[PDB]
Amino acid sequence: GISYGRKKRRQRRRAHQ
RNA sequence: GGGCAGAUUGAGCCUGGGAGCUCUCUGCCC
Repeated sequence: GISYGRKKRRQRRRAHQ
């Protein structure tokens, strides 16, 4: 902990199909 | 598609200072 240079995770994201 | 939670003892980026961003996997919810 006590650090930076990251964000909250995701479920899924966009794609071509 | 999106949110919330878990993997940075998963990958990448910019920056002096992220309540930061891109990218992937899993669970729950819409």
